[PDB]
Amino acid sequence: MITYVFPGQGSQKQGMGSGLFDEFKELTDQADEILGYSIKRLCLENPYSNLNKTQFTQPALYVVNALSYLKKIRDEEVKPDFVAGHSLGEYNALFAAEAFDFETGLQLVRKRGELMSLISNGGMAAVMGLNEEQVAKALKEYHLHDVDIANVNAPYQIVISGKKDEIEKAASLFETMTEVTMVLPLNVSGAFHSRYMNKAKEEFEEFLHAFYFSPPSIPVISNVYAKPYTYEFMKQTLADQINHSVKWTDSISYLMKKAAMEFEEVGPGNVLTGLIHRIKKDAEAMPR
Ligand SMILES: [Br-]
Ligand SMILES: [Br-]
Ligand SMILES: [Cl-]
Ligand SMILES: [Cl-]
Repeated sequence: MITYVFPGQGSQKQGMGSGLFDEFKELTDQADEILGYSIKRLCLENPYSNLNKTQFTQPALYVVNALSYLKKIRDEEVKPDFVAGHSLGEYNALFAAEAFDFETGLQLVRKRGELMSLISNGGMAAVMGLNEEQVAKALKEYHLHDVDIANVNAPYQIVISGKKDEIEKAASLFETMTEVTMVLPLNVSGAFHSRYMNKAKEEFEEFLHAFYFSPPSIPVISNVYAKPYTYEFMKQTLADQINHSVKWTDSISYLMKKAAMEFEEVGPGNVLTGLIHRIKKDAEAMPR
């Protein structure tokens, strides 16, 4: 079996999508019409560092990941058995599973990036060396009560999120723990995937009711539940993703439990492939 995984924030890169925009001129056109600016020039020229501003990052990755997928299935004449994507990438999983049409997905990611671009006074940090339960127990033991787990990315790679002062305290606490080897601050100024996103999630949820969705043709493993999307809950699960943790390791472990599972990262970079490598190697280790 094969799963296609689609990357999110941090995998954008000037030069992303080179060749694809001219090869899919119909869809490139459709994206420029919606956005009001050239998606190709944003990606290949990165005017004014715009690729690293979320209101533009999210359309840019969604378009490059979508055209990457269309190129790959056309050249290989195969579709994947399952799809998933990390944060923003879940919109590209839903596009591959025909849950909405190309233009619809772009309007959703444009709105998502606008809402997230207005969030301030937050921070997120990637803690390396503790597993999910150890970070949850530490936030309790050490009274970091206003910090949330935002991503569970690899067996020992957890992202925490909260207001900026509380995240700097929590990062420094984690740096004193025995098994923590690095705490890296993420390039964001909002507490994404946390309780501080509750108002943005309510706004986005209401927004989704104007759009048109269809039952997936490929199962989409959701970030909120690490189980397939169902049609009647698709808008609630997509909105829920904004204020809940991304359960990436449980998503990939549910796919591996099926048996011989291949993963292919579709879009720029190799971030998800690196996470999957650590999830597979950890699954081969026994308890002690
Ligand atoms: Br091009
Ligand atoms: Br790891
Ligand atoms: Cl982003
Ligand atoms: Cl669902």
